[PDB]
Amino acid sequence: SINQKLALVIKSGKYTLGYKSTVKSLRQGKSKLIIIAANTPVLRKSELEYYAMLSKTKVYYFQGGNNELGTAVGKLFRVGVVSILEAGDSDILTTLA
Amino acid sequence: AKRTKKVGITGKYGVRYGSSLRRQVKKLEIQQHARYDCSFCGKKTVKRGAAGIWTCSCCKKTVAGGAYTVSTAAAATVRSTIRRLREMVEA
Amino acid sequence: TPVTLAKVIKVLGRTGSRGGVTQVRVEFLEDTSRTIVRNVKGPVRENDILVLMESEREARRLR
Amino acid sequence: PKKRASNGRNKKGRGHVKPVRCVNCSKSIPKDKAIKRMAIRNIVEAAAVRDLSEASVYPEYALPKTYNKLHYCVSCAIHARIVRVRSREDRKNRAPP
Amino acid sequence: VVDPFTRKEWFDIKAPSTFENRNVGKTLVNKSTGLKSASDALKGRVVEVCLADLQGSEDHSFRKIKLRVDEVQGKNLLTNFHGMDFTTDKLRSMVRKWQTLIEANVTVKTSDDYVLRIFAIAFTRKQANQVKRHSYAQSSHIRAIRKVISEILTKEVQGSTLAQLTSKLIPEVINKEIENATKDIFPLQNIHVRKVKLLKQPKFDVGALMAL
Amino acid sequence: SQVFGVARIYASFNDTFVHVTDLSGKETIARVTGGMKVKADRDESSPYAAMLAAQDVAAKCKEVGITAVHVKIRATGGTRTKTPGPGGQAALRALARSGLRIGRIEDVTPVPSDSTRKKGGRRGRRL
Amino acid sequence: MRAKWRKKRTRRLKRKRRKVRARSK
Amino acid sequence: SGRGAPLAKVVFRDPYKYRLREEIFIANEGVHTGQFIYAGKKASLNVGNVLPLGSVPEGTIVSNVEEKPGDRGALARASGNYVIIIGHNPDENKTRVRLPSGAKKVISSDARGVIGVIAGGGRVDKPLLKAGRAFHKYRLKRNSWPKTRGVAMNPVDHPHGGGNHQHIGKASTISRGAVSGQKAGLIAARRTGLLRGSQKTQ
RNA sequence: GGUGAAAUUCUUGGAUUUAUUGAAGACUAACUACUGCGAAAGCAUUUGCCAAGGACGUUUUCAUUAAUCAAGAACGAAAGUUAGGGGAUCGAAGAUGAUCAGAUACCGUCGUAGUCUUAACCAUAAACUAUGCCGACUAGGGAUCGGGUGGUGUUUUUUUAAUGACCCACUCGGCACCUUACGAGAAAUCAAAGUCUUUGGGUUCUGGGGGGAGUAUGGUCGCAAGGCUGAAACUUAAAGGAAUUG
RNA sequence: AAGAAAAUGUUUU
Ligand SMILES: [K+]
Ligand SMILES: [K+]
Ligand SMILES: [K+]
Ligand SMILES: [Mg+2]
Ligand SMILES: [Mg+2]
Ligand SMILES: [Mg+2]
Ligand SMILES: [Mg+2]
Ligand SMILES: [Mg+2]
Ligand SMILES: [Mg+2]
Ligand SMILES: [Mg+2]
Ligand SMILES: [Mg+2]
Ligand SMILES: [Mg+2]
Ligand SMILES: [Mg+2]
Ligand SMILES: [Mg+2]
Ligand SMILES: [Mg+2]
Ligand SMILES: [Mg+2]
Ligand SMILES: [Mg+2]
Ligand SMILES: [Mg+2]
Ligand SMILES: [Mg+2]
Ligand SMILES: [Mg+2]
Ligand SMILES: [Mg+2]
Ligand SMILES: [Mg+2]
Ligand SMILES: [Zn+2]
Ligand SMILES: [Zn+2]
Repeated sequence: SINQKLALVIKSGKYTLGYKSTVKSLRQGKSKLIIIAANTPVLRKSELEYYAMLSKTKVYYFQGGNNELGTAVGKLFRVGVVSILEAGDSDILTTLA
Repeated sequence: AKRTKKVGITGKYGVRYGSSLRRQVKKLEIQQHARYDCSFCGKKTVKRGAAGIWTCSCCKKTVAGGAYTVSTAAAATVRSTIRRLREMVEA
Repeated sequence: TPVTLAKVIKVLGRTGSRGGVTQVRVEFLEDTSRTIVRNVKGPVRENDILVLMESEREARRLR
Repeated sequence: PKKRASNGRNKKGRGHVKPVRCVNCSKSIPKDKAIKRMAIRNIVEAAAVRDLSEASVYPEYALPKTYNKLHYCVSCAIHARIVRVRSREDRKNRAPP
Repeated sequence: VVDPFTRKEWFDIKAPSTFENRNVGKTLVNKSTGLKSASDALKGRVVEVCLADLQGSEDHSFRKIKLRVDEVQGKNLLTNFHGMDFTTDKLRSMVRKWQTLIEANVTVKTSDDYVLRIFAIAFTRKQANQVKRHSYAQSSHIRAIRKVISEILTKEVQGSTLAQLTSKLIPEVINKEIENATKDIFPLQNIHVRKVKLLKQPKFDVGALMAL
Repeated sequence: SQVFGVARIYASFNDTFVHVTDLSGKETIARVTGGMKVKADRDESSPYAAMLAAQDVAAKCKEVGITAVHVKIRATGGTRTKTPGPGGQAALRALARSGLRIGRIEDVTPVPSDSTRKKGGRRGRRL
Repeated sequence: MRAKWRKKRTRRLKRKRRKVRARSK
Repeated sequence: SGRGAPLAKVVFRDPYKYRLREEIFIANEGVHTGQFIYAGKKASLNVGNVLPLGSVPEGTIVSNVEEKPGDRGALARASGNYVIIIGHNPDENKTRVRLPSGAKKVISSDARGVIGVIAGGGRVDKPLLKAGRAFHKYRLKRNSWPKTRGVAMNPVDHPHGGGNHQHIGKASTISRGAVSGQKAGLIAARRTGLLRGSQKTQ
């Protein structure tokens, strides 16, 4: 599932948590995938999709809200969007859709 | 310390109005004064205004709900019934 | 009232609470490839012609 | 004393078996304890299979059968002679006739 | 004192357009009058006819077909496919002890607009050399078999209209497809499509009904 | 070549119904019962009453224009009996014998995929 | 007496005793 | 004020003039601020949308239902109440519905209603617990509180007044044909006493 | 309609029956078994998610970490309690019909509470296998569920094979069962209720004639119903278990 | 297929 891939990404790869750093990565062109929490506001979701299509970046929609995304990424705070910068030894980039 | 054994919030009513009435009022007052998770921002910041109005201190969004709880059991079953009927209509 | 007769081809046994009735399989004289089971009150033996007011009622045992 | 070595039922390793209702009196009896008989009678015997065959519009109709599982309570089974009181040695014979 | 059968008139239920035989029978309905029309009294009637009578072959003695009067043309009631079911005798005959009964049901929309629920049934069976007397499945076989049957039914519809699915049910090609796809999972003697239920129909589209 | 109706023999205890309808079931022809054929308040379910009722149903059907009936036999069903009454066989035999043609007999007793609570209490009728 | 109804009668008697002692002081 | 249900202020665009029309709906529960409300025959079956009664499926739960098309809401307006659509008659286009009192009502299928239940439900489940709370409840509704008992008045003041003991003296069940000044007590009561039995008579 | 027979009851404002739709709530038939899982109470529609669990396999790891357990806890059918929701069915109370010598009992027609659920209580059942748990040993047998191993096996197509199902043999663990009892028992019976006067593997709980009595009293828990703990005075020669003949 | 009613019997030997 996505929880195992995300956990392996946290423990091995590179990631950034939060809207501002995610947009920074997208506009730097150095993000591989962005995972958006289900309860993210739709305007923010659409802007992230616009940034991702401009940077030719893949978007995955997490089934949980920000609380569930924070738990999945292994943090004790809510996470609205995750940007995978390096996948590490994880198949999250390729095992999509 | 624990200041009361069982009255809880209804310790403000003293010995008046009867134990059973104070018990009912305790349950509904705790229910109406609790903080609830916001379905939009994901924070436990939804508090009641007047009866039936539940506003999130964060993101300033307010939802119509039950008088003393954010969502009633009637609300859950009506939402489910409308979802079922809507899905049948659309497919 | 239609008049129909049959002939007893087998005597099945005594029935009724007091054993007064006799169970007989009877073959209809007309259209002889037809047998029905009937309840009879009097003493019955084989090759005896019974007269039937009604033709179609499979007689069940009298408990 | 204990009349039946296992019990008057068939339940070991369960604790609870959902009840069924007797077809004759509607008494609640555990399904494992209920006396179950299958009735597979032809839909029309009536000493009249030949009558239905002659009256039928189809050649070689192959008239159907009616299937019915009947559950009896102990009292109803004994009164209706579905099962009979047996000698002490005969009780231990589970083989059907 | 009234004898209402004098004011009834007979209509021919020209029920199918593709099954084998357009004639299923006749029905009666009260004569059209000033304030009550026979076409209104009809046009909702469901006639359920045996597929054996509708195909002329007795190997369809089960699988009754439901046919709804949809439009009236001059004493002829043109119907359309409304649903299909096994007979109780066949269902109870297939359901036996000392074997596992596997049931699958899907809700899928046909090619044009038709929404259907398909109920398929299967029964575990012993092998030819089997000595064990019950031949049950391990319920992971049941889950896999149900998954396969659901996928098969969902594929067979959505590539078929109501008419194509109706012409597909009669030769029972779905049953042999289930047998081919689950034979490597567990034996499954008695695979059948026991029921087709029509949940929602599109706009009445008399043009589409006029396939006869 | 034949004009077909539906027989709809509902054979409970305490009564039997012989209900010939059209192939659709909307239009009904000569629904008749053993309660209308006998007056004893106990014999309503008797096979003789069922036979007389079926004879009357077949007569009126042959007057209306029905020549054959597809037979649908049922018990009370639901939660109660599942066993067809004493009158169903008599009604079916009488319809067969009265000149009507017979077709496609089916047992359509309403059988729950599971039931509401059956009447009688958990101890049942105690007689 | 059936033991179930013996228990029920004892329970009724016990409640009656509590009521009588409670009326007393 | 004086209303248990919260109100929803919903802004629509004027279709014929360039301006906004603000409407005061009764807030259905689940409706939030910033939510889009869709009103019309082609509106979706989502909570808070306003649809004609004939345009919703069987068993739909609606609120603020019109008795006549265009009266802008008459039925199921108190908090927690709703109307169920129990059937349609497209010919002679009508809708059979279940009202909060349990009455069956036939309404023109073009009469509108809001999908969902009125917010603020469960309001009357809390004991008022205080004459002060009843005072404040009725201070914003009307001058109907507190209420003096008729048996506690004088014969001049009420039918029930007078007597050396407080008692009605005659039956308090009052005929439907009684006149103003006589209708004190139980008007045209089909029965009295503690309700033992089932309601919703066939 | 209902019944052994009836009657209450509904019915030409069309009952019962039919057909067509629709809704509500409950429930999960058949398959369903001397079959499975769980500590027990219990658990039976599909699918998804979430954690959990036994057995097996292991030339994996730690190394005595363990057994049973006052006090102390968690869970604990049904009924019942409090507040919502829901209230189709059945249905303590109640209303009635009938039977009767009486019959506000059985039987019939309704029907409140309840039945379902949510959030809290309650903590009891013939909560049973009336059989504590852990460990070792002591007959024979065939089935069956889960896992594993092997076969010149059969079948299934993929293309060689291989998984699947089945067959054979073994094995570990489980629900049980058949015979015989070396053995035990008062017997019924028991592979444990055996390895007990040839009495000792470890450990917890309970009983000491029948009533009075699970009563009184005190304490404690519960909103309550009640739960847990729990006597005595006095009374009594049997009460009781299993089996035998009538 | 099934079949309504049926209460009571002093003490000791
Ligand atoms: K007065
Ligand atoms: K109820
Ligand atoms: K003496
Ligand atoms: Mg005994
Ligand atoms: Mg138990
Ligand atoms: Mg009658
Ligand atoms: Mg008896
Ligand atoms: Mg007042
Ligand atoms: Mg006053
Ligand atoms: Mg005064
Ligand atoms: Mg007066
Ligand atoms: Mg006056
Ligand atoms: Mg005075
Ligand atoms: Mg009618
Ligand atoms: Mg099932
Ligand atoms: Mg199983
Ligand atoms: Mg303890
Ligand atoms: Mg309860
Ligand atoms: Mg106990
Ligand atoms: Mg003692
Ligand atoms: Mg004895
Ligand atoms: Mg004596
Ligand atoms: Zn918020
Ligand atoms: Zn019974």
